[PDB]
Amino acid sequence: MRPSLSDYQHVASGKVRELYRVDDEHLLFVATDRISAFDFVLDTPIPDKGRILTAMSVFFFGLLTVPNHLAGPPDDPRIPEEVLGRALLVRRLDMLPVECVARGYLTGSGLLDYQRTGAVCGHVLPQGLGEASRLDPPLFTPATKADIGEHDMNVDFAAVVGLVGAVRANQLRDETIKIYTRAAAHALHKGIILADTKFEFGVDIEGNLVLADEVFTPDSSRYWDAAHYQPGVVQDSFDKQFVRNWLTGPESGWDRASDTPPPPLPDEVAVATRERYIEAYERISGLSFSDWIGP
Ligand SMILES: N#Cc1cncnc1N
Repeated sequence: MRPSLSDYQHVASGKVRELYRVDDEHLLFVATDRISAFDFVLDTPIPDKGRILTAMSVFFFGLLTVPNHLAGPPDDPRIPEEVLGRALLVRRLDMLPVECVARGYLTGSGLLDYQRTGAVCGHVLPQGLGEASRLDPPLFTPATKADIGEHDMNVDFAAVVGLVGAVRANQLRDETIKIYTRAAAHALHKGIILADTKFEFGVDIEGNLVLADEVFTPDSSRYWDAAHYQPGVVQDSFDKQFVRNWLTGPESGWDRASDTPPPPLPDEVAVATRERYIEAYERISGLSFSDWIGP
């Protein structure tokens, strides 16, 4: 008999994810079906999104050889029925206060920082780069969380050293680039570019660096279709482009500039978006989402 979610203490709420205490050394990591676009959590959930992204994360944890926070199988009896397939039993870690970002391509705040200064997070780059330019080698572009409604703040390596220690900063940098490089090559082989990604790490009782959070999901990473990769223009979001096009199109009645909360999505846009998530998962994992556990 699976426990009720109400049996666990709620310890943290993020935009799309929830964290619960299971016991002194374990947490329940829960992905929801909520989707964010243009820095708004939208009214309309994407069916099965939490399950698909959990399946994705589990695949990539298994692909990477590095220590990670998983503490049980996806059907672990400590997982409540209501979140089965979109929740994981994980080891509680002392989390390091660094958003560990790898960028293989130049976009978003990385591109903006470069266009303003010629550098990103302390990396002085060649002249002549632009939107969706390939970055080789990939860059470690760490960030720190800001206030509730604010974007993360890009910082340089010295800032990371001041947060976690010199040797630990080195370790974060090296592991971030190593696992990004592996996952990105794997995805591209299957026709998907992982343009960038954001990791969080924690430390266990033995002082070991442990990969936590979710890894290489379309929420933590920019997914692009490789078949349409065209440097110099903004790449479509593999998963979210239908959502973005509808919100900013003539049928939504919404003005992006207004900063007013956007309206709910058409059901058919939500279902199409679910299909994109499944396609990305199945292409990258080589597995069938129909085999992934659920309620
Ligand atoms: N993910 C995650 C996490 C957060 N806080 C503490 N431990 C963890 N494994």
